Amino acid sequence: LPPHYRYGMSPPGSVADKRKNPPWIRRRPVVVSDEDWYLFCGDTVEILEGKDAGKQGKVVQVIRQRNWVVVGGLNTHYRYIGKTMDYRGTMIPSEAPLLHRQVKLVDPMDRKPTEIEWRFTEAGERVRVSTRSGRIIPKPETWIDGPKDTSVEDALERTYVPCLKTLQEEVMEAMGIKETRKYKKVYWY
Amino acid sequence: GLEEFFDDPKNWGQEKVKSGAAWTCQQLRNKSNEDLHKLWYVLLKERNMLLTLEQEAKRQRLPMPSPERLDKVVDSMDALDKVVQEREDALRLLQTGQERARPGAWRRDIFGRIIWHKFKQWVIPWHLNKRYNRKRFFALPYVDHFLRLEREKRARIKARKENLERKKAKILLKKF
Amino acid sequence: ADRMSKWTSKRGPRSFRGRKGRGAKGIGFLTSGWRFVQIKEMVPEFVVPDLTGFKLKPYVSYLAPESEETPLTAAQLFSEAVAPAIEKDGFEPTQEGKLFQLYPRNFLR
Amino acid sequence: KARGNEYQPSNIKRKNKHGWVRRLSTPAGVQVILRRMLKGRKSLSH
Amino acid sequence: IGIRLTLPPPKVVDRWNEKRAMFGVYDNIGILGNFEKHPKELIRGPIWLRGWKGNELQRCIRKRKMVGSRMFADDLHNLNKRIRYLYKHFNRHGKFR
Amino acid sequence: ARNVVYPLYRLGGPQLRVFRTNFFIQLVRPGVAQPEDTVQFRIPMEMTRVDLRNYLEGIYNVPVAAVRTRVQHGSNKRRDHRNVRIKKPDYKVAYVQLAHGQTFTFPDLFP
RNA sequence: UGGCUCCACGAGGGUUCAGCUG
RNA sequence: CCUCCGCAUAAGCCUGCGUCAGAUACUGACAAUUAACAGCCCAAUAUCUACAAUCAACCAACAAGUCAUUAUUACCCUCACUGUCAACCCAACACAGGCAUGCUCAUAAGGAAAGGUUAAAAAAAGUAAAAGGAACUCGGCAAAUCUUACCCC
RNA sequence: GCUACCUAAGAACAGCUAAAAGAGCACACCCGUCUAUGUAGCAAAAUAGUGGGAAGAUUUAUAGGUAGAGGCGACAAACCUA
RNA sequence: GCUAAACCUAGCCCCAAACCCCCACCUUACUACCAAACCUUAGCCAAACCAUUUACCAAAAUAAAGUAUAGGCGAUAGAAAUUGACUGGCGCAAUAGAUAUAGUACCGCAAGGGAAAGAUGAAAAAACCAAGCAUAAUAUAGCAAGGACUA
Ligand SMILES: [Mg+2]
Ligand SMILES: [Mg+2]
Ligand SMILES: [Mg+2]
Ligand SMILES: [Mg+2]
Ligand SMILES: [Mg+2]
Ligand SMILES: [Mg+2]
Ligand SMILES: [Mg+2]
Ligand SMILES: [Mg+2]
Ligand SMILES: [Mg+2]
Ligand SMILES: [Mg+2]
Ligand SMILES: [Mg+2]
Ligand SMILES: [Mg+2]
Ligand SMILES: [Mg+2]
Ligand SMILES: [Mg+2]
Ligand SMILES: [Mg+2]
Ligand SMILES: [Mg+2]
Ligand SMILES: [Mg+2]
Repeated sequence: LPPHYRYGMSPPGSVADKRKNPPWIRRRPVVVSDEDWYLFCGDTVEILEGKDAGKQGKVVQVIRQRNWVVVGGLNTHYRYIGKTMDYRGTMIPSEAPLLHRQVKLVDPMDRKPTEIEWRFTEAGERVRVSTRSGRIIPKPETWIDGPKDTSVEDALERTYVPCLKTLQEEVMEAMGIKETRKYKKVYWY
Repeated sequence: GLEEFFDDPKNWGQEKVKSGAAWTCQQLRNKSNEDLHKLWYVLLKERNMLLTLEQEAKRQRLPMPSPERLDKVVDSMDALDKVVQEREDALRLLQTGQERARPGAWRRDIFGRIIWHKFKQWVIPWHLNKRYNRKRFFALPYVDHFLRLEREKRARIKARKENLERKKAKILLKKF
Repeated sequence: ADRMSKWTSKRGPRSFRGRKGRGAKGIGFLTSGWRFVQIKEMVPEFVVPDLTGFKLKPYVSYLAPESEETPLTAAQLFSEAVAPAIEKDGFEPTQEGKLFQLYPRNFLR
Repeated sequence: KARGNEYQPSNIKRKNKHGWVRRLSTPAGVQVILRRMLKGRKSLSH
Repeated sequence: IGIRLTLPPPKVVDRWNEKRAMFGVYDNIGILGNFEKHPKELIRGPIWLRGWKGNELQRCIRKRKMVGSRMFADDLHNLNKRIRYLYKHFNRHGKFR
Repeated sequence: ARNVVYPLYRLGGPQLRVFRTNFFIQLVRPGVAQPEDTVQFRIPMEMTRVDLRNYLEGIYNVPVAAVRTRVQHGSNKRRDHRNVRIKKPDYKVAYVQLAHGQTFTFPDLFP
């Protein structure tokens, strides 16, 4: 990505981004970086105002570099998508982003919009807890290998006995290469 | 070995090949030295395979199957290089106490900049190398004035930058 | 008359084109016929181990555990290498007679 | 006669006349390089 | 066409700002703080014009002799060129010779 | 290896060994109908015929009978939106003629 | 300060004859 | 139907009519020039070299000339690196100009003067012209056919 | 890198006549006498015919040297990047 | 109704504070490896020419003081002793503010010269008017109008 480039929800390596910001434009920014940021990709939040004012949803992706979150299935508009020719074709929804400090988190037992502060419990170390009550908020979130992946024990053999040898010297003695001759001294200036 | 410049013939054109989890510096630290030699050559053969596949993908204009695993293999190579150079650095510090593995000096070229001059391993000593003695490691009193001007050019760029950051913050606080 | 393009071996008179060359290292020396003598010791030898019967292979599993970063500091290598000093209660004084000298490096990579 | 073409190129003349080695030989040429460096020039010599 | 076609965003002014609301305080610090300060010492500014007025030549002369040895080199060169020009101008031009 | 200071050889010193080669080559489809037992390679600029022959002999156990090389110029003719020139790089191409009539032929990947 | 002859040469400067031709 | 053209090296450029795809020799992608030709040389200490070339043979000069190693010491390890494309370079231009050397003496190579009409004037170039033959003109300038003599410098 | 002069190591000069001459006619090349075209041109000096030299005080490639009241000049206030 | 026109932040300016900065590369730079720096500025310019002279530049508040002093005693020049010394903006807003989107592209053999320009928005994973024309060529007579007129 370049500087003076606007973050769309499309990833930077895409045709939509390549045609939204081609490398020969110049544009003004939008003002939005206070790293202490509490929404994460995979949480359940509660939209307050706008379209569907007062509803609950799931956070799919976070535009954390532009103070945006987009919630799953909510805050949506519509677009003729695909359709490849001069007829009506297909209609698909798209989801517009939503603003922080306007959407709040949901406690799994209170089911109300809450504000959450990063206090430091004794469990370890800094986990989301509410300020009006407790009931600590968790963190949001099968492969078997092929022919070119090692087992875990093969990756964790721990065959390094430390010694004062260079890799060069150790591999010399390991493969049995003998070098009788001696390196003549050069001037390094 | 041209059959190992190419990957497995069953995998040719399957749009996705399941291979993941590049190596990590911690695992490579746990491995030995002869083991790291062998793993370097394993990764080298597989990396030549991946570069061959990428070039042929460009030639036929079809999408490359697994760019993520070529990224993983270059990561694995760079991690193994880092690990072996850490062992070399640590042993050099113990036996010689030298921070850099190649000698140098802090010289001052014709333009009066202070450079790190890395040494260069000749055969005759320095005082009779004709070419070396043509090179100059000192400046002169006209380089003086030019040094002042370059210093102030940098001072101006830095003053511009700090002023602009403060102005950005002020208009941001107007907005919020 | 491009100043801005790089200067290469494709870009001059016949003598310039013969003298410049890319960054390939020398392999011998030129004498007295314009005849070239290749020195076998100047030619680098690839030291390649035997990889048959081997288990380390170019990826790991995703089932491998996560472990935190610990760069190999000289103090750590020291303690791991001379716990036998504690047992009692190797070091090179100079490096002239050594093949793989540490500081003014003798070796490649 | 027709007087357009005073530039008869040769890279030996170009490098010998305006090169980095020649600039750095003279103390006035060292100042030429220093001036291009201060101006910010992407190419300081031939 | 030169005229702006859509009228601008509204400039909204905080007249009861902190700087606005306390403008002018500790002027009269001398006359009603028994004279141990001076409002010229209340002035925040450059060193060479702070409690002084002068005209453009005198401002350049005073800037050269008060802060001139810390100036950047071509800023001095422009200042010396400007004193030289303004000398020629104020001493040799205009009416009223 | 590339971008590494080579140790000088004076008269009777050790041979230059390399452990952990820095050279990554790739096997390319020929563009102009090279014979049987000619493999084509794209190679870093610092790698000689002797380096490529010993690379293929040791790492891959290919018997190499002849190596030829050339330097391909890449085009500096493309321009940006700034009218500043885009340089496609310069690379090195080698033509490896196999031994004992081993007769490589480039496979049809991407079927 | 020469002077009188003086041969060859000239996309130099004039003149004559002959032819030839818009 | 045309051409002091064409091919090659040198110097200079630096991928600049190869394939494919796209838009209106342009754009992008993919390819490509492979050393045997050419370049990048020479371990020295002392020392040796009066004799031209020109078919070099008589013979002819004056302006008096380029090609050259030996005694000894040390030296067997052998063939790397780089150039290699094109309709090209210098003239702001796809410029009737500039551009070294070898070879072909009209080409075996390379090219196309006419977008399509019409057939006015003026203009450019060409060819032909009765009778006359410089009467033109500053002057036989240009054309046409070839020539003589005298002066001035 | 044009141009003036010089230095170093190179090259070119058909044919006929003549028989080593700054020789004759005349190509290649070098120059630029006359005319005509051209003039924002093909060209910030060209084109077309006509012409002068063409074994030499010749032309010419490559590299180098002389630098501004200076260089260089077979003096034209000539040339020294239109 | 075409061509357009409109926009606001990219940055910049002046102050304050505080002293700042793996490889290859002097050979033909960006190329693995072989037998010496140190010397008064001049002149334009004022003197209405110019010839002695002619401000400052070569760290020095306010006043003494434009005084003593110098000087074709003229243009002008000119002391000293002594004397009290926390960031902001009635700055620019894209021909402006920096040359700067860049010392780039382009020009020059070289030193060197040296540009231009962008504006949909919360999300694009969504309207009118410069000149010039056009809609719509012209009808005796003339600085193109004015007095007028039913016109
Ligand atoms: Mg004559
Ligand atoms: Mg021209
Ligand atoms: Mg033909
Ligand atoms: Mg026509
Ligand atoms: Mg007639
Ligand atoms: Mg008459
Ligand atoms: Mg008459
Ligand atoms: Mg005539
Ligand atoms: Mg003659
Ligand atoms: Mg005449
Ligand atoms: Mg002359
Ligand atoms: Mg005269
Ligand atoms: Mg005269
Ligand atoms: Mg005067
Ligand atoms: Mg501007
Ligand atoms: Mg500008
Ligand atoms: Mg209008």
